[PDB]
Amino acid sequence: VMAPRTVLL
Amino acid sequence: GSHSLKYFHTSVSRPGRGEPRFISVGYVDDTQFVRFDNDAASPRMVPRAPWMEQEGSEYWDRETRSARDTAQIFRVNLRTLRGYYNQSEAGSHTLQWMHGCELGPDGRFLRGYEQFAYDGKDYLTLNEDLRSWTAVDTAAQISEQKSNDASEAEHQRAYLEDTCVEWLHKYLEKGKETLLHLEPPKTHVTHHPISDHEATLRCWALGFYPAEITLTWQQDGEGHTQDTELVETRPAGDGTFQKWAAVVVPSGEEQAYTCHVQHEGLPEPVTLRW
Amino acid sequence: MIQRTPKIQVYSRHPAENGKSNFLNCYVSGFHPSDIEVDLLKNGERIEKVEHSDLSFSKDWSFYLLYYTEFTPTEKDEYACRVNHVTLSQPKIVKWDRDM
Repeated sequence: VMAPRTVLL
Repeated sequence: GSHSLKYFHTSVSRPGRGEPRFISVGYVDDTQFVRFDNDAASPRMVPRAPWMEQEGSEYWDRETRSARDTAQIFRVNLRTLRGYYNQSEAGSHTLQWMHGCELGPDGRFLRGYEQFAYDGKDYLTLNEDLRSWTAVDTAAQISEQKSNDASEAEHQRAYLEDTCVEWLHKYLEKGKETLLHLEPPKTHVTHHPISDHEATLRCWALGFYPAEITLTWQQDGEGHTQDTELVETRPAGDGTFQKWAAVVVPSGEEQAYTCHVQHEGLPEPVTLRW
Repeated sequence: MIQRTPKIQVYSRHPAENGKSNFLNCYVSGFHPSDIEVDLLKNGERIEKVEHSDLSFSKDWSFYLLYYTEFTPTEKDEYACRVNHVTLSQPKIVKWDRDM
């Protein structure tokens, strides 16, 4: 699965 | 063997035509099995392999939200970066993100990684320990502190360390056939003479899978190699790859030369002669 | 802002067999940014109904796509790939040579 949350830059 | 579960995300800003393009393609080494394309006629996460067809709504729904959410954060991200670089909103920009986890030949976690790039360049990288980040710009430093104060590496490490490996497992299972099956290279030499006194010999590897392959043109024993042009391995379009190495020889000497081809689907290395 | 120019490779799925049906491929890679124009050509004319794969990139972040179409090699017919990108003064055309 793709990661549950991504980084907010 | 050794395996990896990896995703590639790309967001491209579209000045005139509003909302940026967001694409997302996942892989179980060398094989694409899902993809999300907010542009596609179906802005949903779809299976790209057939062994993935045997997956229930729950999954596709959930992954579709995941992709949608990232596309949303990526659109906020794209704005923030347009800011850090004091950039006109009328130009296009690309935010890319790649992340993956790997298993040891022994079946468990091995290494996991994560990176961001903006307008083609490295921007922020999750470090080896998977507890820190390395910025590349100063803009990136802001993204770096923001990041640490938020504790993103912690989340990322979990995913990367369990979730990712746990599912890689499940995909290997569901892809038993396809994935664990190697396809060796049909092989052959070809002669194409240049001048009155010399020609090109081209060693060919066709239809192999996975894509790692090795081609070498060595002359009778010493296998020193003379400049050999190797085209970039390529896809045939059917799931298999193609590759070829060429060398220039003086007519008459075409036997002095032998091509060795290496590939997992070969019980052993193969030699070819013209 | 980084830009990388596309590498092009025109080639067929199976070895060229005059009269034997096949698949013509234009493989474009190692470019940045991702906006690219790729046309398959048959004797200078743009082949309609071509297809391409899902945009994806590799480790150094450069993009790659495979463009292709079903076709039938002939000794006479001239095939090519025509590519356009910001890094190119003008489109680049590379001729299919069944030998590659």
